[PDB]
Amino acid sequence: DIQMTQVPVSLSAFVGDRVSITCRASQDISRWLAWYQQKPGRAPKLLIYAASSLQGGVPSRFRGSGSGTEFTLTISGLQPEDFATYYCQQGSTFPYTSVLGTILGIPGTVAAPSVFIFPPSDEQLKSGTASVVCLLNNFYPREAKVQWKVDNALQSGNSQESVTEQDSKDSTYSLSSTLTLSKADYEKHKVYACEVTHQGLRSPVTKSFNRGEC
Amino acid sequence: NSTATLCLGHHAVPNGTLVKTITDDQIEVTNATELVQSSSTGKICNNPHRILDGIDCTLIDALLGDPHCDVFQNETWDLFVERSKAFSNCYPYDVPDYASLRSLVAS
Amino acid sequence: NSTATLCLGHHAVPNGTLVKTITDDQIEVTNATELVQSSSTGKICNNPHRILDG
Amino acid sequence: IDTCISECITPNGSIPNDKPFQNVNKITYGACPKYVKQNTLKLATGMRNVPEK
Amino acid sequence: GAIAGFIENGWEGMIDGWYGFRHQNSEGTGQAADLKSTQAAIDQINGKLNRVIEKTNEKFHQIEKEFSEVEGRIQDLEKYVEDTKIDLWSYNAELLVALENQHTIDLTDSEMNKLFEKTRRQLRENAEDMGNGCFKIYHKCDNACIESIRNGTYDHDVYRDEALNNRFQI
Amino acid sequence: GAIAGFIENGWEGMIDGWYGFRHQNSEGTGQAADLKSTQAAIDQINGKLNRVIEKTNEKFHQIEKEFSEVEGRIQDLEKYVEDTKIDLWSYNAELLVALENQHTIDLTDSEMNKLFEKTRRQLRENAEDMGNGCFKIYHKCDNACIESIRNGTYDHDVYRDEALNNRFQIKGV
Amino acid sequence: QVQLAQSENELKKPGASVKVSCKTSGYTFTRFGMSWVRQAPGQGLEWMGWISGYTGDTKYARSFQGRLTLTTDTSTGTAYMELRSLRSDDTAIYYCVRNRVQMEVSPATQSTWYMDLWGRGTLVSVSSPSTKGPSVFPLAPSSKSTSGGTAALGCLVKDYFPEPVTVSWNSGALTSGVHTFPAVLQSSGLYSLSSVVTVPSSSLGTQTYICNVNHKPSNTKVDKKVEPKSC
Ligand SMILES: *[C@@H]1O[C@H](CO)[C@@H](O)[C@H](O)[C@H]1NC(C)=O
Ligand SMILES: *[C@@H]1O[C@H](CO)[C@@H](O)[C@H](O)[C@H]1NC(C)=O
Ligand SMILES: *[C@@H]1O[C@H](CO)[C@@H](O)[C@H](O)[C@H]1NC(C)=O
Ligand SMILES: *[C@@H]1O[C@H](CO)[C@@H](O)[C@H](O)[C@H]1NC(C)=O
Ligand SMILES: *[C@@H]1O[C@H](CO)[C@@H](O)[C@H](O)[C@H]1NC(C)=O
Ligand SMILES: *[C@@H]1O[C@H](CO)[C@@H](O)[C@H](O)[C@H]1NC(C)=O
Repeated sequence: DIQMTQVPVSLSAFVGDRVSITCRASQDISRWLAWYQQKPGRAPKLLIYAASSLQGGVPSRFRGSGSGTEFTLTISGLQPEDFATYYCQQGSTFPYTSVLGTILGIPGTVAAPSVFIFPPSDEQLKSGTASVVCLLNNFYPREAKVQWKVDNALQSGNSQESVTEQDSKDSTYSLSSTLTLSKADYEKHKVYACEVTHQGLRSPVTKSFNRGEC
Repeated sequence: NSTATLCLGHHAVPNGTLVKTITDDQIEVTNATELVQSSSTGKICNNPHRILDGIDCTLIDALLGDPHCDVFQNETWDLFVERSKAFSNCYPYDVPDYASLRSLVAS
Repeated sequence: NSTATLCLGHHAVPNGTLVKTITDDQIEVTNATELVQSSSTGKICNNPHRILDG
Repeated sequence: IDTCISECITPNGSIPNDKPFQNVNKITYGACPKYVKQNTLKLATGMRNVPEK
Repeated sequence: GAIAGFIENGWEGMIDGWYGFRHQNSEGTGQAADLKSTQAAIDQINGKLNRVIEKTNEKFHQIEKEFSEVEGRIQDLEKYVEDTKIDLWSYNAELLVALENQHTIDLTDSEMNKLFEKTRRQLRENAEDMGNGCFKIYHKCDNACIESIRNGTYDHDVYRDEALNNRFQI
Repeated sequence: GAIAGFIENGWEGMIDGWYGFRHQNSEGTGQAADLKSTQAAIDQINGKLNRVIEKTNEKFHQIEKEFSEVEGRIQDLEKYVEDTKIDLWSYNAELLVALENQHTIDLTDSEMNKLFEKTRRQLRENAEDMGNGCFKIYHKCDNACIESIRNGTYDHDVYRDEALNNRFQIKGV
Repeated sequence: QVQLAQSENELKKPGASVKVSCKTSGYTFTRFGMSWVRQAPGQGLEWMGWISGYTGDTKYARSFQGRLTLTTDTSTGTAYMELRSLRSDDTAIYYCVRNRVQMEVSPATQSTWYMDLWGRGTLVSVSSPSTKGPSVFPLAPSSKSTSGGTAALGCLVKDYFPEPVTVSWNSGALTSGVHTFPAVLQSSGLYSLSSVVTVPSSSLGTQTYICNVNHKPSNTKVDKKVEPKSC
């Protein structure tokens, strides 16, 4: 088998920049490689075939280079549609192999998250389970730390987060952390809060709520 | 009957292409492809290479700063295209080892 | 047994070398030898040629 | 000059680089086929042709 | 209206493949292509076609090859170097296609013979080589029996007694 | 546990030689290498290996190939001449190995078939080609009989009547 | 126009097997090959195998040694894949891709040599629980006029299986500021997700906001409303 190795794995470059992606082969491929583009929520699309041949309808900013075992894809003058995940593929021999791929994100200006808190409703307590959610809206960069605090009691092994893909205009992210416990467990404590830490904030901002009151 | 016939064969075409081998100048085959490009569109493709049309100016005239070649100041290229219609319109000059300078700047 | 079987065959190796031909980029073969020197000792041999260090 | 794509460029204009050789011009630029004196070289992509059916 | 094999000719009316079978039996005549032998031949041609066009010789700044004026000794050398280069590459090109073509013609002829021998091996003592690229099968071989030969599942022992009887008894 | 021949199969457990025999008879299974066919193939490979390395290109004073400074027209020519030379020799090397390898693969496959035909010639009408690179010998062939086939002294007339009876029978000969 | 129509999404249990089909259109099914590749949620592409539309010959990946089987129907021109002994890890979207040329000489300098045409994909889900509809809960705007300038409200689509669930606000009227989050897998094995939207605080009392949730597997069509709670 021929192992393919994509180097950048994750990448950030602003619009109008130039960005390079590398693919090194375990064996001699001799020109017969292909690059694919996959936008979020859609199927992969063939970008260039052979080392450098562009597919019909592909602009010209995309430039493929390489031979033998060293291959590269470079994108100049970046545009919003060019932000997607990219995969190289060897077609020299069976088994054909794709790669881990490179994710392309947009680094704009630093934006602090809007932190909001929402208590569990009265319909939810009937089921016998209650969930607390801490919402972070429109921020950059992605690495953001979220910690829950129940009457000053450490939380672990009880929460799950979810992140959106990059949206179209503000080019920022949104996150939702969700802690879930039973009615019985929910009945024990009064104060509930989520502490957020991000590069935009000088200090961790805290939105909280007390149970029994709105 | 008590027997049967089973023949083995290969396909053929009404008129095949002639090719060459080590022993033969002309052997008809079912198909062949040309390996020598002999035709051109007659035009130069502006992509993928950055093409710079000199028009009335040469690389040296542009280098020195001939009045009608002022548009080429701080200009860059992958391939500089020199036209036969090009002319000089400044002070009359000569360049000993012109070829080397032309090659040098072009590179 | 009234009959017998006689098979003819050739040897094989658990893991062979890849080589190139006019038709194939990678065909596994039982053995192969390198024809391109790509390594050096890093030193210059004083024999058989008379070498003069400047 | 025209708006289109071609790796190989010659004084006669751009040419496709699909073939390994070319007869257009010894002067070239980019990923070009090797110049040769022959105007045609046919490579067999099938078996020899025999007439009866 | 006897059928003929590959020795004297090729089969013009054949689009399903490159190599194949033609039969004449109790249920009438028929024809069929051999797909694996066909693709095998094509796979080899693809392989060499790929190798001849592997590597892209990307060259940028080079020496001048045309001269408007008479200079002298250096010009003559530049002309000689290029003229030498072109002759050598033109030789390499002429030779390459000749070697490739000869090999292509041989490997395609080889596939025909491999298919004939594969079939001969199957039939064992139940048939005889008529010499024109055909087999005289010495037993009642209906369409299903013919397909079994083509798809490689023909059991000779089933028809051996019948065939040996037809072959030697007169 | 049927035995299989060379058609689409190799024998991993084989150290005495390159080509050989494998049998199934009254005295059980066995295996043996064919030494002459093995050495014949090797002799051919030695021959071509010798030829590719038979010339020693002894070169002494040559042109300069590296330059510390930008000079001009003559430098460009020196670079071009060498770049040209290297491309032509790199082509010759690539092609040579390809042609040699194809031929080596063919002559080794050829050596196998020659051994098969040699054996087929010996057995005459006493055996049939099973099609997988094996022979069905139609008579009691003990170890000594097999050995005689391998060392090329098998007398077909000795076993002809026995074999022809076993081959061509509809019920009774 | 050339097209690759795949079969509908499937829900299966550990063990068992699946047979995904892929109908071909606009090109001769013969003279071409078909490759199958899969993508697990959040993961990269994985090549499973290839089959010739001409010879029927197959090429498989080491991972699918004897678990995958690729078959073909020349007329009608459709391709199938069969994956046996399913596991939770096998949960992924399976693509059918036109990949090689057959019955004619074609070099590797052509787009057809590579994975030229892709299908929309087919999601197959391997889990133990049965199909279940979602439970929508109201998410009201808390505190004193939220921050002050901008407000956020939403809908919590909890406990449903399998994916996907569609959600819209005011039946497509409200689009700006909307953020539907990707689903998360619970410890129970069920999916859950949230959808929120940012609006001006002044609009809370006057304007009305409705979330329209749709879940085709269970055929659950829910339309819930949220406004500030009466304390
Ligand atoms: C093509 O058919 C045969 C090929 O053997 C040739 O003799 C004939 O002259 C050719 N005819 C035309 C019209 O090219
Ligand atoms: C032999 O080589 C192949 C690749 O050439 C490799 O994948 C395989 O694991 C090797 N086998 C052994 C037994 O080392
Ligand atoms: C290319 O142009 C040259 C002049 O630069 C001319 O002599 C030659 O005939 C032309 N060849 C082709 C194929 O156009
Ligand atoms: C071969 O053809 C026969 C019918 O003549 C059929 O019964 C058998 O299953 C076929 N075998 C294969 C492998 O297709
Ligand atoms: C061949 O082998 C037989 C025993 O099977 C032996 O009698 C005979 O002498 C051998 N011949 C040679 C030339 O070794
Ligand atoms: C020759 O080959 C090309 C490329 O495979 C194919 O398009 C064409 O139909 C072939 N012609 C014949 C007569 O086989």
